[PDB]
Amino acid sequence: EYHIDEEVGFALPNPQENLPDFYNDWMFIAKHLPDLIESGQLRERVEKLNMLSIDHLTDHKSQRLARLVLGCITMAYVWGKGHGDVRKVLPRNIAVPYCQLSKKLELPPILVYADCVLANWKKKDPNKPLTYENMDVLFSFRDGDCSKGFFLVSLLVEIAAASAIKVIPTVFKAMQMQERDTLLKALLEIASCLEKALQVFHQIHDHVNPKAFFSVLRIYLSGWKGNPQLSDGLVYEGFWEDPKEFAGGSAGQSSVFQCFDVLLGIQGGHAAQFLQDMRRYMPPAHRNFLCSLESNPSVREFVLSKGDAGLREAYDACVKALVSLRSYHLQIVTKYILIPASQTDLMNFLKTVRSTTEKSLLK
Amino acid sequence: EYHIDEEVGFALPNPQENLPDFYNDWMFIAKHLPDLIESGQLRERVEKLNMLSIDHLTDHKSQRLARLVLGCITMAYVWGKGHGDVRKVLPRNIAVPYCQLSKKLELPPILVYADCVLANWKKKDPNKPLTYENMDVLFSFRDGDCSKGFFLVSLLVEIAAASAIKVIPTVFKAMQMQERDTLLKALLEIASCLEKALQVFHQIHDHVNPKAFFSVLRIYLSGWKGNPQLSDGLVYEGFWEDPKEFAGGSAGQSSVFQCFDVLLGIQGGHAAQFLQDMRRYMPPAHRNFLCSLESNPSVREFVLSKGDAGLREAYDACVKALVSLRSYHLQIVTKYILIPASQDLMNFLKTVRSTTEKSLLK
Ligand SMILES: CCCOc1c(CCC)cc(-c2ccccc2-c2nnn[nH]2)cc1NC(=O)Nc1ccc(C)cc1
Ligand SMILES: CCCOc1c(CCC)cc(-c2ccccc2-c2nnn[nH]2)cc1NC(=O)Nc1ccc(C)cc1
Repeated sequence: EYHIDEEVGFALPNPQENLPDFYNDWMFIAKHLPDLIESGQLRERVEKLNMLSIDHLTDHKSQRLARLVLGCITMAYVWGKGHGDVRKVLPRNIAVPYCQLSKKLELPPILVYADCVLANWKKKDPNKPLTYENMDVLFSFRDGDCSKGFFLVSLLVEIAAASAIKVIPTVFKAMQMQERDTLLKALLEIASCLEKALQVFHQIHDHVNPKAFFSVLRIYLSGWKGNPQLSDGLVYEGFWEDPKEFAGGSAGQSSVFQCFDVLLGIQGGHAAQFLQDMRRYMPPAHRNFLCSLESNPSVREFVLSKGDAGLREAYDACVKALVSLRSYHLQIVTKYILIPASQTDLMNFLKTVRSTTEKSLLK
Repeated sequence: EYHIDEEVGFALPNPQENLPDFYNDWMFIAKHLPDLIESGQLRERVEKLNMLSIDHLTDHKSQRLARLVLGCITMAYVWGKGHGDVRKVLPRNIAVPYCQLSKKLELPPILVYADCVLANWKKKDPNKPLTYENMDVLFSFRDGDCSKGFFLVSLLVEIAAASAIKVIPTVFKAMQMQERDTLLKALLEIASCLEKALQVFHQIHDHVNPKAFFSVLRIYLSGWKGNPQLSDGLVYEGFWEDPKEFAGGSAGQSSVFQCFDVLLGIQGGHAAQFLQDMRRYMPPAHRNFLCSLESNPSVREFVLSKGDAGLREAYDACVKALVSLRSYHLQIVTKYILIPASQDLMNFLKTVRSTTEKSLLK
C-alpha cells in the first residue's frame, strides 16, 4: 500500500528510462547536461524550449522520470558553470510544467532524493543482481562529477536497509502474540541489516572523489532556502509571482534514516523541526508510512515492560547500529565537505541527532 | 479524502440507527442496557448469545454501528453494576466478532470516542438544525447516567470546532500566494470558532450531573490499561490467549484538540507519549489527517518570518482560544471528578496547558 518494494525498498523498482516522443526536447537537454553546461549552450536551449503539457505523463513511473528530467535541468539552469553566474528566474516554458508535475506528485519543485537517487538508476544486465558493477545512473551533471558513484552508493545503502524494513510486520505480529523468541530474532535481523548497510556505505571512498564532489557535484545538489546567492528564493515564472525557497540535498530526505528512529521510539528544537520539514521532500506514500509507524504500539515501551535482558540487548543492537551509521556519516562529511572547504553548520546538526540516538540506549 | 464532513467535522455524518435482521440479538441487548444491568440479566444474555459472523456488516456506517453496539455491551459486561463484581474474560461469541470488526476498522477492541460520541447520535426532526434540543443518543448505560447530556455536549463541541477545520485549506493557500489579509482573516476565524466551541462547552452544566457522571457513567467509560481491577488486562476469549490492556475514555481521543496544536506548531515526555498513543484510538483516516498537517508548511514559522504584528496577534488569538478551552476543561474535571471523588488526570492537563501557553509569541 505505501510503495515499498520487498527487494529495492523505498527506491522506485525498475525506473522508466524513456519518456513519450512528446517530451523529446526535455529528454535531449537532460541527457546532455555535461556537454551543454561545459559549452554554455544550456540556458539558451532551456530558454528556446516550447511549453509542453504534462497530460501525456499518465503513469507514476513516467511522471517520476519527467520530474528527474526537469529537476536536473532546473539545477543546471540555476547554477550554470558554478562561478557566481546564477539565474534567479526559471523560464515559464519549464517552470509551469515542472510545478504542475510537482503538485500532481505532491513534491516540491526542486531536485530531490526521490528523483536523483531512487528513480535515477538501471541494471546493466537484468540477469545479474543489484551490485555497483551491474548498475548505472540515467542522468549526470558534469564529466567527472562522481554522480554515478554518489547516487549509486546512496541507493545501495537504501537497498541494504530495505531488508530490515520487510522485518517490521514480524516485530508487531510478535508483540501481539507475545512471541519473545520471534521478537528477539526480528530485532537482531534489523540490527544485522543496519550493520550490513554501514559496510555497503564504505564503498563511497572507492567511487567518489572529495574534490570532484565538493567543487562540482555539490553545486548542482544545492537549493535556494537560506542560500545567500538566492536570498529571497527562485521565481517559478508563470506559476508563482513571488520567489520561493526550497532546500537542497541532504541525507535527511532518505526515509530509511527516519524509519528506524520511529520504529525504536527515538524521538531537540532546531534539529527536530528540520527532520519534520525533510518529510515534505519525501514521496507522499513514504510520509504516510513513517507516520503509520508512529501510531503503532511502541517497541521501546514493550521491551522495557517485559524486563528481559535478551530483548533489551537486541534493542540496543539496533540502536548501536544507527549510532555507527551516524558516526561514519560524520566521518564522510569531514572528508567530502570539511577538508575540501578549508582549501561546518551541517556537522552540528548531525552530532545533535547522533547524541539523541546514543541517549536512547537502555544499558 | 480523510472523512471530515463540512458541517459535522470529525463526527460520523448521519450515523446508521439499525443493523440487518442478522444482528437482532446484539441490538436487543445494547438497546436494553439500563434494564439488563439493573436486573442483572445482562451477563446471562451475553453468555447465552450465539456467535454471529461480521460478514453481513458490509458498509462503513453499519460496521461503525455494530462497533458501538458491541462496545457498549462489552463495557456493561466487564463492569456490571459497578460494585467490584468485574469480569476479567469477555465470552468467545462476542469477543471474536468484536475483535474481527475492530481489526477491519483499525480500532482497538474497547469503547472509544469515535463510537460513543461521533457515531452515537441522531436528529429528532431532520428539518431542524444540530442543536441539543433537536438531538438524542442511540445508546445509554443506565437510567440517570447523563449519557445523553455527556455524549451530546461532547459532540456539539466537535461540531462547533468543525467550522475552524474547513478554513485550514484557506490558511495554506494564503501562505502560498502571500495574501496577508486573507491569512489574517483565516487565523481570526479559527480563533473565533475555537472561542465559540468554549461557549458550547458551557452547556455541560445544564445537561450533566457531577454525582451521576462520576459514580454511574464514568465506570462504563473506564478501560483496562493500568486499572488495578484488571491489572493484567481483559481476555478476549477465542481471539487472544493473553489479557490485553486498552485505555478508557478521555478528551485526548478527540482529533479536534490535536488538530489545532499541529496547525499552530504546538508540540514533554509522559504527556507527549500519551497523546501519540491516543491517536491509535482515533479512526485511521483522522490520524492520517493529523499527520498530513504535520508535513504541511509551518504556520508558526511563517508568521514569525513575516515580522507582522497583525498576523502575530491573530496567531496568539488561536493560541489563547486553546488555552481558554484547556483551562475551562481542567475546571470541569474539578467539578465532575475531583469534588465527587473526595466524598492524576489534572497533572497531565496542566502540563499540556502550560505547553500551549509557552507557544504564545507576545
Ligand atoms: C541513508 C542514505 C543517506 O544518503 C546519504 C549519505 C549516507 C549516510 C548513511 C551520505 C551523504 C553524504 C555523503 C558525502 C558528503 C555529504 C553527505 C551528506 N549527508 N547529508 N548531507 N550531506 C549523502 C546522502 N544523501 C544525499 O545527499 N541525498 C540527496 C542527494 C541529492 C539531492 C538533490 C537530495 C538528497
Ligand atoms: C471534543 C471535546 C473533548 O471532550 C471532552 C471534554 C471537553 C473538553 C474541551 C470534557 C471531558 C470531561 C468532562 C467531565 C469530566 C471529565 C472529562 C474528561 N476529560 N478527560 N477525561 N475526562 C471529556 C471529554 N471527552 C471524553 O470523555 N471522550 C471520550 C468519552 C468516552 C470514551 C469511551 C472515549 C472518549
